[PDB]
Amino acid sequence: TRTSVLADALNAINNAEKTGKRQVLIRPSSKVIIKFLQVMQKHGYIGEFEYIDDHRSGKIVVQLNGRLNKCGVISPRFNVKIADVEKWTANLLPARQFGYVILTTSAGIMDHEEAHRKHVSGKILGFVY
Amino acid sequence: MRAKWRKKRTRRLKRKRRKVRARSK
Amino acid sequence: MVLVQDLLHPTAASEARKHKLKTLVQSPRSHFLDVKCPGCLNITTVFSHAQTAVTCESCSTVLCTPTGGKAKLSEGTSFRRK
Amino acid sequence: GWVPVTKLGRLVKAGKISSIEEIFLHSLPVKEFQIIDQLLPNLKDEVMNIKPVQKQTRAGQRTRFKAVVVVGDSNGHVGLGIKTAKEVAGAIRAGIIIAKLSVIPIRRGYWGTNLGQPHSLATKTSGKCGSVSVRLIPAPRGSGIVASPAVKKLMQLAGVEDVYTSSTGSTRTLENTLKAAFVAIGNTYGFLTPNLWEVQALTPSPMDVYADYATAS
Amino acid sequence: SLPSTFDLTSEDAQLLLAARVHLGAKNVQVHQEPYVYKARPDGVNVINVGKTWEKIVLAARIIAAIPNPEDVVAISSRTYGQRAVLKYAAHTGATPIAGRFTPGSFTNYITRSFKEPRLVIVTDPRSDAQAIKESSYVNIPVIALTDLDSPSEYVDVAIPCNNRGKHSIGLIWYLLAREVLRLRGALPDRTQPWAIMPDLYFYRNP
Amino acid sequence: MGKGKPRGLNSARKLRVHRRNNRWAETTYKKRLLGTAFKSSPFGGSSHAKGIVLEKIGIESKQPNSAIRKCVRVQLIKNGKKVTAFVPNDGCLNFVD
Amino acid sequence: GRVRTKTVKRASKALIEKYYPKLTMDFQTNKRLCDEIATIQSKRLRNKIAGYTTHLMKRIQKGPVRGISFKLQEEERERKDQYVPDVSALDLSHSNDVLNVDTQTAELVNSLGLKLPLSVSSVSAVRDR
Amino acid sequence: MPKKRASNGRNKKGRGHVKPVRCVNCSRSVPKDKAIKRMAIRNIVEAAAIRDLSEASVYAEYALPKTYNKLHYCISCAIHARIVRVRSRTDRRIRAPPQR
Amino acid sequence: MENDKGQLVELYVPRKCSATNRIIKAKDHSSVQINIAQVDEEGRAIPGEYVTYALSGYIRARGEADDSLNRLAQQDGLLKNVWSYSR
RNA sequence: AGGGGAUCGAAGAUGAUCAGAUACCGUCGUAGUCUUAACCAUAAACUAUGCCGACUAGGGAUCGGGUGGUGUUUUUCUUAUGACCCACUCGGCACCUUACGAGAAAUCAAAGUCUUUGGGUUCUGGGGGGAGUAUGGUCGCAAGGCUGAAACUUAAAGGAAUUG
Ligand SMILES: [Mg+2]
Ligand SMILES: [Mg+2]
Ligand SMILES: [Mg+2]
Ligand SMILES: [Mg+2]
Ligand SMILES: [Mg+2]
Ligand SMILES: [Mg+2]
Ligand SMILES: [Mg+2]
Ligand SMILES: [Mg+2]
Ligand SMILES: [Mg+2]
Ligand SMILES: [Mg+2]
Ligand SMILES: [Zn+2]
Ligand SMILES: [Zn+2]
Repeated sequence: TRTSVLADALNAINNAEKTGKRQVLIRPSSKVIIKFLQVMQKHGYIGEFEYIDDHRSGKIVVQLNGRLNKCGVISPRFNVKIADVEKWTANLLPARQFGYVILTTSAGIMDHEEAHRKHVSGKILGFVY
Repeated sequence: MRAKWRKKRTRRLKRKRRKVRARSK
Repeated sequence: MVLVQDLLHPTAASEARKHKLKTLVQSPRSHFLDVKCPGCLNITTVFSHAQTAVTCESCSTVLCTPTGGKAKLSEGTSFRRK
Repeated sequence: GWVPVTKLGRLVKAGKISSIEEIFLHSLPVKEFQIIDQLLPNLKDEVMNIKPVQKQTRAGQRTRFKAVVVVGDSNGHVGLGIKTAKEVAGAIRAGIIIAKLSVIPIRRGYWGTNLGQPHSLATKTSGKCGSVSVRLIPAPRGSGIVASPAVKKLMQLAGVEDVYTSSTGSTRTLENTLKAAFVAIGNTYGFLTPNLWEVQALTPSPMDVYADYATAS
Repeated sequence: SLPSTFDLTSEDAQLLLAARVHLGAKNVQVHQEPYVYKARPDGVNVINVGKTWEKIVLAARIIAAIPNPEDVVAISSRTYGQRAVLKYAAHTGATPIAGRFTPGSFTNYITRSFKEPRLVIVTDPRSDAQAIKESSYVNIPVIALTDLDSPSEYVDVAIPCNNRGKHSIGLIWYLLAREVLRLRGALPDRTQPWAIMPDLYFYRNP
Repeated sequence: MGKGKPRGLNSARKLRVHRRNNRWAETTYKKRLLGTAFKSSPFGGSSHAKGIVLEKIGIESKQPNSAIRKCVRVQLIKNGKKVTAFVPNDGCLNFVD
Repeated sequence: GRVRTKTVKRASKALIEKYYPKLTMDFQTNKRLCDEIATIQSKRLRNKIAGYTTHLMKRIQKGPVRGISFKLQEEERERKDQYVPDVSALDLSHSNDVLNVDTQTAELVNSLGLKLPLSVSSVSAVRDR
Repeated sequence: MPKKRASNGRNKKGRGHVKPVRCVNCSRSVPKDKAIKRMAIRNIVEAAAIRDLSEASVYAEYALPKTYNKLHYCISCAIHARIVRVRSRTDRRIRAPPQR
Repeated sequence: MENDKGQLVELYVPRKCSATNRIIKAKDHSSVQINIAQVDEEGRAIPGEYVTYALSGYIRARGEADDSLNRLAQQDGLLKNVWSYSR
């Protein structure tokens, strides 16, 4: 089966961005996807993206910016206990300096810097660097 | 020696071993 | 199809070419052909892929032999589009 | 004893390329050797290992010597030459010469917070040569280079003050571990950041600008 | 941006169309590669002309952009272009290579025929290929006269063209030289068929 | 690829049972879990063993080198097992007696 | 087994390169011309050089040759490349009618151009290969 | 030992385990795929007749037929003489029918 | 990148490919600078003025350097009718 | 356990050869082979490539489905089927080039999207041997299978490629 759509989508992104396609298509297209992408937009790893409504399921067209390096997804959505964020981001992203860890939470879908300001953690989805 | 025969070798060795332990019920 | 395609607006050639499923929107490419039999002056809305030996409204004229894809319209018959 | 072939050779003799960045800026194919000595005076020049390496013959064998040479400074440029010549000295010579062609700069970063001059890597990089991954993996200040002796000496000549490594795979084959730690170094300017997001103008190269001064009459 | 002047003269189209530049490439058709305006039935592809000549100007614009002209190494191996390249050599003084390239001519700073281009021109990336694949080792563009069958690996500014050969090769070189001269040179006007001649290029009776 | 092993947020058991039952091919772990040290290994899983020199042997060594090694068959006290101990240094089985 | 050596063929190649003039077909002349210019130690070698030079001259009469195209041989094209036997007419004019163009080409001409000369062919696609 | 070939036995691809053919010379059972299936279209009469036969014969033009031995060879059997001919690593990629 | 208060550390601030935005490295022997001369009215190619376009080695070796340079030119006004939005 | 047994044909006889050779070859030729009713349950049962899932590159072909061509020919006048050509398409089976991607490499468009490490799942392996043995189950008419040890032993066993 097609399991984690988010992953299965971000995989296409990661393939697209690897070759230098200026865009990608993403079949299934969720809230999470869009709130994940929305996050990439707010930092700037991603251009426009255009959610098609198949009178049906979803479908997205992303515009890549040549800025994504990796559009990570961590797989069993591990629960994170606020301090353990530091151990995830340390182990996933290059450097204390720059990068983001896209985590769903009580607050919605933040990145790990926004989630530290708020003082609210939860599950992880993926990351970007 | 050739491994198929080294297999066949230890097949007889078992079938002799079966007669030995069967001689004491 | 390399690097930059602007994938929201394909050329209609591609849409017509690609699978009826494998486009931006799954739109079927079948129609409800309004067939007229030689007998009665009345028009049956024959779906082009019937799957059935399609009779008329009452008289047993037999309109369309259901083949695999589109049905072969039985004998010298006439039809409107959709 | 100079006399250059290659536009760029003549061009550096004229003194219109300053040193060195411009070469890298326009990825200029530095096939000649003299160039890098002229521009970079502080190239030292350290032989890692020298295996004997023998071809087998109708009778006996052919002992060549693959001398591995990390060339560098503490500025932020490093070289890696391997050369197999039958005489050993000549091999180190030709190794040093090759290492000064392959010479390559290193994005040196922080650690975390800028404060003082950078002397770790920016990011976690990796190399992969044969079956060695060198990963490294920027330190915090003063923690030291933490490395296989081979990787360390490469990272002394870089001027990376502090970095953790995860030299992984058969790191005992040194040619490869260096080639790995060379590529992981190469990767740096090559990995993007949000500090590059800001777009540049794309300058004209010295070749395009100083056309007349390059080439023969 | 543009002058809105160069829209291809009605005669020059007739010149291109005379050489069958757009009645070529055939069945075989690479997927890069949008220089088709329609395809004629059975063993034919029809090349979009406007796309060619905008690039023939673009190429020239780049060829002009190198200040030192004795530098743009044109190359040809496959015989039908050999003479045309040497004509392009004569008008715009830019050392080229007819026939055999010699590998290690852009690389390998010892060879007798060591060039060092700051632009390369090629007729058949099927054949001259080597020189193209070589040029990648030393950071040079590669203007090429690609048909819609040939590979454009390590190629920038691929002029669409018919490479059955014979006429179309020499014609398209001549239209380059033309627009390289018009873009900085003697000729100040797009008009006047002038002389020169297209037939100066072309393949000869051996 | 999924990479063999399970990845569920509720897998755990199919990890923790798998790693119990692969470990068993780790020869470090097997000796520790099965008490080869205690049940075998002449010394009782112990640094040392006092044992009475039953005889001074000369053991002709394996190949490349060639030397009779001057050893001692022992009888380990505690277990009553018999082993063969080497005697290091020039002669010194002379000192062993 | 008279195949002339490298030095023979190397010199004689470099001899005719620098001195196409001062080489009259016949041997004894070219022999004395060789001992003048190039500084041969031997007698036989010098005679053997002269022997190849001649064979190069005698080929030169029957057209040019590969590896032997220096200055005068370049010019002995070259005129012909410059002033070609062709062309009368243009050539590549609309000599017979006004171009037998195809339907697809006529349609292409109409899109880009406005009014050009045409002679619409039938476009017989044809059976078999 | 890695793969010499990608095909190996060749026809067999998408096809469990096909039937075999006894070879000609050795009578060595080989799959009808691994088989080296040469065609020997030989004349019924050898070239150095043929005149002699047609001289003594009744009729003109004649049947003069050709026997159609579709041979097979057990690769080994084939190598020992026949079309096989041990090619170079790079040359082994070529499927082109030889000569012609 | 920026130490203390600006003071831009780290030289070699790189050519980023015009097509991909991907970085062109110091040893991208494959990278390029296409320079294109500016046009003026009635002939004239304006000596010493270029619209520069770097290409990455990636797009160049694939073959996607062709159409990316078109689209690059097309957007930046050196062409018409060449690169299409849809295909 | 039945039926049949043509030829080959484990066993055997037997004719040569070689220092010898119950080994090829030679000649014959029960068991089988073939089949039917039971079992057995393993094979280089090998694509030595688990299954599903997505996405990355072109080339041309290749076939089983399906579209369009005032295309060509069939010719019984328009034909209409058929059969191609050409372009593109869902499904299948495999090649070419560069690899910028993988890979120890051979190679691989999957064995890619992996130290820039996380789509889902099942299984297997942890130096070589000892050993697929000992034992104990368990299954089998049995052969044997499945399951599966250590003590002891040893510095290599491999793999791929390079030159000889
Ligand atoms: Mg011995
Ligand atoms: Mg082997
Ligand atoms: Mg073998
Ligand atoms: Mg094996
Ligand atoms: Mg199948
Ligand atoms: Mg099978
Ligand atoms: Mg016998
Ligand atoms: Mg098995
Ligand atoms: Mg198996
Ligand atoms: Mg073991
Ligand atoms: Zn009715
Ligand atoms: Zn045989």
